[PDB]
Amino acid sequence: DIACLLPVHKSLGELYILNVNDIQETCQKNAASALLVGRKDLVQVWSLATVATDLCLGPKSDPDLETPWARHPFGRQLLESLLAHYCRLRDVQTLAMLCSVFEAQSRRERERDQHDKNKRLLDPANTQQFDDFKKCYGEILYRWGLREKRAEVLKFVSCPFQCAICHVAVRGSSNFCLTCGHGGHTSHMMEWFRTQEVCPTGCGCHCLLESTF
Amino acid sequence: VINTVDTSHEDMIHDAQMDYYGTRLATCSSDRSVKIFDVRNGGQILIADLRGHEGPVWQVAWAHPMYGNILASCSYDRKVIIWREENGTWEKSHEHAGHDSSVNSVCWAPHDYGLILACGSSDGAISLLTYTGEGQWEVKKINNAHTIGCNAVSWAPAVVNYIKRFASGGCDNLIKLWKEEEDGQWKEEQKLEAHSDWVRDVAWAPSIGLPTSTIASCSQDGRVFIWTCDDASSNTWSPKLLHKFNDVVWHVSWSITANILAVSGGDNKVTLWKESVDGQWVCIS
Amino acid sequence: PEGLCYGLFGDLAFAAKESALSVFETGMRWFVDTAERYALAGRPLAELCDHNAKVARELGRNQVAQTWTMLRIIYCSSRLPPDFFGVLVRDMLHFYAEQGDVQMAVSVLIVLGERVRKDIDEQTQEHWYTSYIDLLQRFRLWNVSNEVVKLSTSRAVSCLNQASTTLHVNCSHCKRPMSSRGWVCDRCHRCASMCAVCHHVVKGLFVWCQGCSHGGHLQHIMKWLEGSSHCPAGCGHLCEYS
Amino acid sequence: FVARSIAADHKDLIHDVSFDFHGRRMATCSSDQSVKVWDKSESGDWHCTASWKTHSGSVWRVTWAHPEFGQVLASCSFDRTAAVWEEIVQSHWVKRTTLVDSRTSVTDVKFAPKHMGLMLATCSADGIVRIYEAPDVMNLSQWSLQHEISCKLSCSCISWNPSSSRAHSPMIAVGSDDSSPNAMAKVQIFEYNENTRKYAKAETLMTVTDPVHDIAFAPNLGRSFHILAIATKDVRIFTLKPVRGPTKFEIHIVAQFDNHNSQVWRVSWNITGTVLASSGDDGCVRLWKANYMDNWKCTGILKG
Ligand SMILES: [Zn+2]
Ligand SMILES: [Zn+2]
Ligand SMILES: [Zn+2]
Ligand SMILES: [Zn+2]
Ligand SMILES: [Zn+2]
Ligand SMILES: [Zn+2]
Ligand SMILES: [Zn+2]
Repeated sequence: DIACLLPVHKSLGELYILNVNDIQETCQKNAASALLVGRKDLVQVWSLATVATDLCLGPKSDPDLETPWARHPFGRQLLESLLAHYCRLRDVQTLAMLCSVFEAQSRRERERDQHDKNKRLLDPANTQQFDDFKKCYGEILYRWGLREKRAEVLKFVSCPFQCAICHVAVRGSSNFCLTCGHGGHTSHMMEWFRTQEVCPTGCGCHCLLESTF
Repeated sequence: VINTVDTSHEDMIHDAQMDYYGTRLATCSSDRSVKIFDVRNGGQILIADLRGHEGPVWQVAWAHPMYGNILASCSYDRKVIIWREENGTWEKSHEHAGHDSSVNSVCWAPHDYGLILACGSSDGAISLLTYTGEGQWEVKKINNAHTIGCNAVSWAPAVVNYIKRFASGGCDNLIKLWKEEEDGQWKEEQKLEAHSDWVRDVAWAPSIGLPTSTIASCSQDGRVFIWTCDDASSNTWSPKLLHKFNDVVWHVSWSITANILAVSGGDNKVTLWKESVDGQWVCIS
Repeated sequence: PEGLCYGLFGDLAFAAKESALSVFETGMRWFVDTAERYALAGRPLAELCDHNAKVARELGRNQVAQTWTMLRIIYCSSRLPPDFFGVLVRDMLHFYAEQGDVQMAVSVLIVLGERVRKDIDEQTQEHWYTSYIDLLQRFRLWNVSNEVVKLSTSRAVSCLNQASTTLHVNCSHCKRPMSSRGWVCDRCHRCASMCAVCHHVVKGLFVWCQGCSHGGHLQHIMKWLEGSSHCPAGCGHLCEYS
Repeated sequence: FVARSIAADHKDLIHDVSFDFHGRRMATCSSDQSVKVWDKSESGDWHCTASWKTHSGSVWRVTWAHPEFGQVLASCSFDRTAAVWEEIVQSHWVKRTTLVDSRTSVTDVKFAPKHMGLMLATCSADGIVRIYEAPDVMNLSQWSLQHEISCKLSCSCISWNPSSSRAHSPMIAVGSDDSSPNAMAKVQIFEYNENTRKYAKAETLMTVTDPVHDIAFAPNLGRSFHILAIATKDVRIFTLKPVRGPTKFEIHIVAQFDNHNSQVWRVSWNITGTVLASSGDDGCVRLWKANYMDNWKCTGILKG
C-alpha cells in the first residue's frame, strides 16, 4: 500500500461532498474533513473557498455597476495560483474539487460578452483543463469504488406505461421485465419482488430469474 | 501494509498485475500458466489457473471493468489469448495467432477509445485487436513496426473526436509513436532515438489534465529516460536521463497521477522515483 | 463663459452664461464611516480582520469584507509555502490603490504591518499614506489621520506628526523657561501650572488663553467658559468674547 | 443629482467657481471685477460672506490654497496681474501681493500641490507660464519668481499634477486656445527635473489640435500613472504612464466624447479622480466615469 506516496487520499474522497445548491456548507464540511485527515493546506484552501464562493459576491449583469470578484486579485488570480500549486503537486483531487466548487457558483454587446467572460473565477478559455481534472478525478473515484462520488463530481463537467401494481401512470424510474414486458414504478417492484417471485400482473413470468441476468 | 502473495508457480514470474478495482491479481510465469488470485483483505484465493499457452507467458494486462472482467496474455509461442470471465469462472474467450514471433507486451487502450488491445511481437509487427461486439475481433496489424522486433507497447491517454496514439519500443534502439489517420490506418508520426541498446519497455504517463505528455522508457543498457512534451502543438520530445543503471532495466510503471515511476531492473531491485521541484528525478526507495 | 468644479462631498457648482450659480448636490459617506469605525491596532490580527470585515459588510462592501476575512485566514492561520500569498496580497493592495480606494490599502498595510511592509516599496507606501491622510483631512477626520500617522509603517509618514509640535512654556513670575518634563518652576519654586479654576496642579493637559496668559485644566476651563465669558483667574478679560 | 440655484447677484458673467480644500467654502470670480467668497452653514444655504473689488479688468480664474497656509485666494484677471488674497479675522480679505510680471492677460492661475510648499503658477496670453514661490509661508507679501516657461502658444489653461508620490517629478500641463489654421499641438506638458532645477518639456500631445479651454490632471490618489482631462470641441482623456532628463510617457487616449456637440469650456475631476464633469456650450454637465474595463461612460447629464 502506497496511499501515502500519492497526493490524493481515499479517505478524503469518501469524506468530500459536492452539493450544487449550497456551496458554503460543502466548503465547510470539506475543510472539516481535511482537518480530520490532517492536511493543513487543504484546510486553508477550503476556508479560502468558503470565503470566496459566498453568494453575496455574485457578479452583476451590467459591467458598470461594480468590479467583478473575478477581477479581484483574491478571485481569479487566487484560483489560478492555487490550481498552479496543486498542478505542481499533481493533486487531481483538490484540482477537481476547486474546479467544481468554483463552477457551481457560476451555475455594448461585445463589452457585455467580455464582462461575462471576465466575471467568472474559472477562466472560460481553460474549461477543457477543468473538465479533464474532473474526468481524471472521476476515474480515480471509480478506481477506488465510489461510483456515487464519481457521478457527483462528473455532474460539474461543462461538456456532457402503467404500473402492474399500483395501476398509476409511470413516468419516472421504471423496471420492465424483458421476458414478459409488465412493470411500473421502481419502488413498487422493489417491494413486490422482495416477497413474491412471479410477475405482479399474474402472467406467471419469473421476472427475477428471467430479467436479473 | 504488505500483502505477500505466494504465486505457487512452477517457474520464475514474468509479470504480476492486479485489476482496475485493485481486488484481483493475475500473475504469469514461464510455467505456461496464468493464475488469477483474489487479494481482497490480504487474502489468497486461487480463482483460476489459466493454461492455454504453449510457451512462457511474458505480460498480462487487465481490461477496464466497463467492458467486464477481461484479461489479456501474450506468450513466447506466437500466441495471444484473451480470457473473459463469465458465470463466476475464467475461461478462454478469444484466440490470436497473427504474429510469427514471440508477442512481448499487451496493453489495453483507454476505455474511451473502446475495447482495443495492442500487441507487440519480436518480428516487428504490432496488432490492434479492436472489439465490435457479438464476440468477434478485427485485427489492424501494423506490419514492420520495428526492424528487429517490438518489445513493449503503451497507449496514450484520451485527450481532446478522439485521436488514438500509442508508444512502441523495439529492439532497434529507438521508440516509435503511432497515431491512426482519419480512415483508420495507423501511421508512424515521430521517431525517438536516445537509447544505446534495446528499448525493453515504453510506458506513457497517465494524464491528469496537465498540458504535458510524459513518456518513461527503459533500455537494455540501463538507461531510463523521461520524454516530456510541454507543448502539444510543437510535438517535440526532449529526453531527460532519469538515471544510469549498472544493469538492465526491465519495466517502468507510472502512478495514477503520473508523479512516481516504478523502475524495476535486471539487478533484482525495485526503485521508486519522484520528480523534485528542481526538475531532477530523485529515488524515494 | 462657464465655470465648473466638484466639492469634497460630491456637490458640484456649475455657473454658465444666462450668469446663474447652481450647485448640483448629490457620495463618500461610506469612506467617512469606514475610516471612523475600523480598528487598526491594539487587538490581534484575527480580531482586527473580523472587526473590519463586519464593518465592510454592514456598510454594504461585501468584497472588502471578504478581503478582510481572506487576509485573516491567509495570515492568522504538509502545509502551504510560508510566502505563498505575499504576491497576491501585494496585488490586492495595488488593485485597491489604483482604483482610488487608498483607504483600504492603507488599512490593510497598517493591520498586517511587517507581514507585507517589506514587500511593498517605500515610495508607493508613502504615496498611499499621504493620499489617505489628505482624504481624511479634507473630511476633517483628524483623529483617524493622526491614528494612521502614529501607526504608519513608514518612518517619513510617522515623522510628519513630530514637526514643530513641541511647546516651550515659561513661568510668568520668573520669565524663564521651564523643564521639559516638569510642573514646578525651576527658579521661583512655585507651582506655575496651577489651574485657574480648581487651584490644583495641572500635570496633564493645559489649555492656555493667549490674551491674558491664564488657563488650567482643559475640562475645567471648558466648563467655566460654557458658564461664563470672563477669565477664571479674574483679570477682566473676555477670553472668548460672547 | 438634485439641482439647487444660488442667488449670485453678480453684475456680469461668472467666469470661475472654485471650492476650498475642505469643500465647505466657495469662491466665484466674475467679469464685474468682483470676487465673492461663499461659506455654507448647517442649514445648507451658501452665504456670501465677502465681496470685494479685486482688479481693473475681467477676472478669469480664482483658486484656493491649502489651509495650512491659511485662507488664501489667488485671482488672475485681464489687467495682467495675479493677486494673492488672505483672510484676516470680522471676515476681512486683504491683498498680499500683486504679480505684475506678465506683460499680457493672465488667463489662468493655479496653486501648486501642498507637498511643494506654497507655489503659484500663472499662464499668460503671450505663451509665458510663470511659476512663483513663497520662501516663507508666514510672509505672503513676498513672492519670488522661480521659473518662467515659454510655451510658444497663447496659453489658456494650466493644471498641476496633484500626485504626492516621490516617484513622480513635478509636472504642469499647459493648454492653448489659439485657433491658428495650422495644425500644431495645443497641449504641452512640462516636468521639473531635479538635476537641472528647471522645468523642461517632457511630453507633447500632438493629437490635440483644436483649441483647448480647460485642462485638469486627475487626482492621483494611489495610482501609478497620470490621467489628464482636456476640454476642446470634444472631451478627451489621456493617460500618462511613465516608463522605467525628462521622463518619457506612453501616452494613450482612453476617452473621446462628442456628446456635448459643441465646444467644451471646463473640465473638473472629483476628489477621487474617478468621475469627470464636462461643461460645454450646450449648457449641460456630463459626468464621465470609467468601469473596470477602462471604458469611460457617461453616468449622468446635469442641466441648469
Ligand atoms: Zn406503480
Ligand atoms: Zn409479466
Ligand atoms: Zn417477467
Ligand atoms: Zn518662575
Ligand atoms: Zn482645574
Ligand atoms: Zn486671564
Ligand atoms: Zn484670556
